[PDB]
Amino acid sequence: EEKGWVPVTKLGRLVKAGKISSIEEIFLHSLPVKEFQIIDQLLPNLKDEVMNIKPVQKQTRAGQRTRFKAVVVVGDSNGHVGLGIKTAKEVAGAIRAGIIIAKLSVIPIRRGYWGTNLGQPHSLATKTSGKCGSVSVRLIPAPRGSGIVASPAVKKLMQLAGVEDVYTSSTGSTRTLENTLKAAFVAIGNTYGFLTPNLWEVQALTPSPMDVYADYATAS
Amino acid sequence: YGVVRYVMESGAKGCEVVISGKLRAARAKSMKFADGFLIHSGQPVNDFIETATRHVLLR
Amino acid sequence: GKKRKKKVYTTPKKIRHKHKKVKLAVLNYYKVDDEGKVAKLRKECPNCGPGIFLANHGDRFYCGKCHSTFATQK
Amino acid sequence: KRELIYKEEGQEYAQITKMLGNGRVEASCFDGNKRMAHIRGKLRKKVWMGQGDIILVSLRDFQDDQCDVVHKYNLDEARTLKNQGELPENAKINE
RNA sequence: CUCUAACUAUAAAAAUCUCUCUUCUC
RNA sequence: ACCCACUCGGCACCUUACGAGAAAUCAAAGUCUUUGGGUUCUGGGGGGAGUAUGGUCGCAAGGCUGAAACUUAAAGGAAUUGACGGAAGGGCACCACCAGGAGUGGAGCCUGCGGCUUAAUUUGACCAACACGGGGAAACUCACCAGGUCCAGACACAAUAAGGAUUGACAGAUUGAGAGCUCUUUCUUGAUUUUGUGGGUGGUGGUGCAUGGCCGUUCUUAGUUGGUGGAGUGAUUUGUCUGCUUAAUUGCGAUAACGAACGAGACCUUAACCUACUAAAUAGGGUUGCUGGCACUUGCCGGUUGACUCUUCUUAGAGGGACUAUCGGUUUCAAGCCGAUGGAAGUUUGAGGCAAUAACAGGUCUGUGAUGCCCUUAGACGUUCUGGGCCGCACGCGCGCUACACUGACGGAGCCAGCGAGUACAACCUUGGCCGAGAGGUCUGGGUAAUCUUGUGAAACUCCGUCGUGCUGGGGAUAGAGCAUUGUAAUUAUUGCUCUUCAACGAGGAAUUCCUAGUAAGCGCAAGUCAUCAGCUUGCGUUGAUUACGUCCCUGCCCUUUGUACACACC
RNA sequence: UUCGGGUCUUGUAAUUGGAAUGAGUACAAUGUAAAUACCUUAACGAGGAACAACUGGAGGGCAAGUCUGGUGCCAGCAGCCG
Ligand SMILES: [Mg+2]
Ligand SMILES: [Mg+2]
Ligand SMILES: [Mg+2]
Ligand SMILES: [Mg+2]
Ligand SMILES: [Mg+2]
Ligand SMILES: [Mg+2]
Ligand SMILES: [Mg+2]
Ligand SMILES: [Mg+2]
Ligand SMILES: [Mg+2]
Ligand SMILES: [Mg+2]
Ligand SMILES: [Mg+2]
Ligand SMILES: [Mg+2]
Ligand SMILES: [Mg+2]
Ligand SMILES: [Mg+2]
Ligand SMILES: [Mg+2]
Ligand SMILES: [Mg+2]
Ligand SMILES: [Mg+2]
Ligand SMILES: [Mg+2]
Ligand SMILES: [Mg+2]
Ligand SMILES: [Mg+2]
Ligand SMILES: [Mg+2]
Ligand SMILES: [Mg+2]
Ligand SMILES: [Mg+2]
Ligand SMILES: [Mg+2]
Ligand SMILES: [Mg+2]
Ligand SMILES: [Mg+2]
Ligand SMILES: [Mg+2]
Ligand SMILES: [Mg+2]
Ligand SMILES: [Mg+2]
Ligand SMILES: [Mg+2]
Ligand SMILES: [Mg+2]
Ligand SMILES: [Mg+2]
Ligand SMILES: [Mg+2]
Ligand SMILES: [Mg+2]
Ligand SMILES: [Mg+2]
Ligand SMILES: [Mg+2]
Ligand SMILES: [Mg+2]
Ligand SMILES: [Mg+2]
Ligand SMILES: [Mg+2]
Ligand SMILES: [Mg+2]
Ligand SMILES: [Mg+2]
Ligand SMILES: [Mg+2]
Ligand SMILES: [Mg+2]
Ligand SMILES: [Mg+2]
Ligand SMILES: [Mg+2]
Ligand SMILES: [Zn+2]
Repeated sequence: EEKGWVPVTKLGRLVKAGKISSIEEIFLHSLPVKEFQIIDQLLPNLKDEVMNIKPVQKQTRAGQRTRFKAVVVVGDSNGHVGLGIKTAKEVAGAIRAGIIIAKLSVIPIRRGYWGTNLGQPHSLATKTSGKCGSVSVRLIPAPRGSGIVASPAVKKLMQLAGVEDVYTSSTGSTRTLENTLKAAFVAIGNTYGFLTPNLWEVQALTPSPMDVYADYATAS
Repeated sequence: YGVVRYVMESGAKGCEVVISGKLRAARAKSMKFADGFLIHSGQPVNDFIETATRHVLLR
Repeated sequence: GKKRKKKVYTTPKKIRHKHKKVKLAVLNYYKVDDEGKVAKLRKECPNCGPGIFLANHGDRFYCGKCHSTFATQK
Repeated sequence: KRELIYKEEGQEYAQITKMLGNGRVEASCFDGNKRMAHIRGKLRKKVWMGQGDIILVSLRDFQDDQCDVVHKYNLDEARTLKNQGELPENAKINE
């Protein structure tokens, strides 16, 4: 297709120049991503799935002005997820901006082992949880090949994550899909927020990619 | 949307299409598609923006 | 809105005037004079020319081609 | 001006004696039947009726107590009924 | 880098309302 | 007794989320899915119901304890956007008011509705229906009614059928008809047709609550919208606002907002002003001719398509001109407001034309050969012809017209416009000359138009007289008779004209309409309807004011704040 | 070069052929106290292989129709919303 993508951000400039090679450099230094094309460049195979389309109305003096809320989940099934939620007039535009936000909000996850480690991680590392609205989602590690014991939306989120086995437990009005998916997103992104004995030793604080490669930014 | 895209591809400074009628429903409704900017008052409405009205027969 | 009822007619019927077809109609117009000369039973019309036969109904003869202008009392 | 509809194979005429609440009516059907009449479809809040109104009502052969009122006549088609005389003429209902 | 001043002052009456609600998918 | 510092304990308070909550919010409502400091009481959808019963306390009132049968898909909490408020703040509007003007509502009539009536009195609208559908219909229109015609039923197939599928008709009965519509008789005509099936057309037939288009209205107000960004879990919100200013979401600005888009403005038409340009026998003027008259001084008022010359007015092109220009006040001194002067013009210069998002179940199938569906499609709801109706009349209502008189009516005389329009394959605008009292008639001549009607010599108005407060010379409705015009046709009076009867009407209750400057109002003319007909509408001009130059009191509109048990939204 | 052989395969057609087999009957024998029945097995036993698979549902919850005809807030459907 037609895509130029003049970079307007220093991170975008560095990515376009090809100086950042892996998204782990973006996640490590907590860099702010504002151009979705960076995420497209780093993860070429981000599949999606429109979880829900919801008509939301505003009562004005003349009729009821209706928009559509799209809940899009993006990921590569290899430990990267994003959850975009958008509201727009036309449904197609809603889905486009929703996937756009979802790509902007990609996040890494820490898959672990239920018991002994034999192959690649199959489940999460520890128990995690999140809460959005009144919906609290609790993800619990499960033994190998136990499947994803979760509601269909959360199940699709985990499948997009790459987590193959996990137990779940949701409390509240899990009816509302946006709240449930946001809570699950909080939990699965919190998986990398839990200090674990295998994560205790300190590191050397490698300099930020925009410090070592500041010259290639700042379009002159 | 294809018509609007082609028109704006032609160099037009704005296109707009109203499709009114029984769009896949018994009750009438009008859909509005637009891009760019369309003026509405003063002979600029006659000097620049050109309009066309047509009827389409369905089953 | 309009509220129309079934029309009711105070007339029995008027029927299409069926043309009175006549089998062997042409031969009655002529007369064979015994294997040779032939004559015509009806009268010839002057305005149209030879051949066209007058119509005799009662005390007059009437034409068919210039029918309107020829009706001459017998 | 609309054509007046006659009864047929079960439906019969009547007169409202007193109108109850909740879409209910007491109707005297002209067989000596002080029956209960239910306001029915096409008749809920589209045409209004009152006390002492000529009425047409369909019976229910599985219960003769209650019966379902179908069509109301506008005090002029009632006059036409009155002259043709399908209903008893021993009753005076005027304005 | 020093600071507490101006002001009023209106109450009459008004009860009730028969429909009908209609899809968002690139 | 204060002042400074500290500490213990108490009622409290401000900021914040880095914690918690469905949120409003909480420094506890935190340390709760990373769930366990001790402990008591209470709740398991709403209603029935804190009811009955049984205890128990009380003099009594009533307290404590306290269900079920049954019924129900919700009841409820917090918040968001609207709508509403006889809630608040700030601004607006003569479809609001104040100060007024002219009125309507009282009377006649004309027209449009309702109702009644009728064979039919065809129908759609009930601020935003009612002189509206261009709806001033005698025929047509037409859609209604009583009747009479025809197929303008393509096409395919079958069927008859060229020893006749069929068509048409003189004359008579019949008919309203000179209709071969139907019959009496017969004659004519040739494969186009006729009778059955499928199908198709036609329909002012139904459904604007199936639709398009258009228009109207919400809403003449200034209001809408999305892209990155911020706040919210969220519906949503900020941008779109505390102020001041504006006709304006118009600007000055302040700012989790920055840039933008539509609307407003800008923009076009029109009305001005152009002794500046270009010019003009289809517009005007001067000088001079050739004349007329009067004056007698060389001058006045005229006529001529004779000449020369000019463009001030009349035209229409390119342009100019006003941008609140200068000055004075007032303004966080900024946006802007007020005043004076110069100006043609200083209300956005006046008046308009387009005119946003969203919407109405607003109207229109009756404008469309726009149209989906339904109905009908042969004695038709198709089409045409004749006649009637759309106009009836015990009655209510809505636009108006003429009036109730002296600022007048009636006679004479004066004599003043601007928009228009106008004939060809038809017959229009009509001058002028003769007739008639008039309407009108006739004979000629111009004009396919700055040329001719036309300077549309219009009315109101002005001057001089008659009338004289008397329903009178006001008012001219209702009728009688006659004369003409258009029309195939005028009765149920088309319309005009002549003579007569001359009715109600004494400035019109409650109530209610429109309008702030060449405006209202008075007065007419042109154009659209038009063969003839306006009391209608759209435009134009004549005479031309009183009273405001403000307000939120009534009716509403815009923004903000607040409350809501409303969202089919205070009907 | 349009093709197009179908070069390589996979379905749809009341076309069309040859196989295999029971569910049934049934010599036997086994079985059983005696018999059924099962396991084995002679001889028969499939062409529309009529030797014929129903029960519910097709708006959502919840997989699957905004196909045709009928009824028009009736008849009825619907566990709830409808
Ligand atoms: Mg604009
Ligand atoms: Mg404008
Ligand atoms: Mg009921
Ligand atoms: Mg309970
Ligand atoms: Mg209670
Ligand atoms: Mg007791
Ligand atoms: Mg509440
Ligand atoms: Mg008013
Ligand atoms: Mg007043
Ligand atoms: Mg008047
Ligand atoms: Mg009156
Ligand atoms: Mg009156
Ligand atoms: Mg009428
Ligand atoms: Mg209005
Ligand atoms: Mg007339
Ligand atoms: Mg006629
Ligand atoms: Mg007529
Ligand atoms: Mg007829
Ligand atoms: Mg028609
Ligand atoms: Mg017709
Ligand atoms: Mg409508
Ligand atoms: Mg508007
Ligand atoms: Mg945003
Ligand atoms: Mg907003
Ligand atoms: Mg000049
Ligand atoms: Mg100044
Ligand atoms: Mg203006
Ligand atoms: Mg309607
Ligand atoms: Mg039609
Ligand atoms: Mg009429
Ligand atoms: Mg009117
Ligand atoms: Mg006079
Ligand atoms: Mg003039
Ligand atoms: Mg005059
Ligand atoms: Mg008099
Ligand atoms: Mg008089
Ligand atoms: Mg007058
Ligand atoms: Mg009219
Ligand atoms: Mg004012
Ligand atoms: Mg509600
Ligand atoms: Mg009320
Ligand atoms: Mg079945
Ligand atoms: Mg079923
Ligand atoms: Mg079914
Ligand atoms: Mg499904
Ligand atoms: Zn002849």
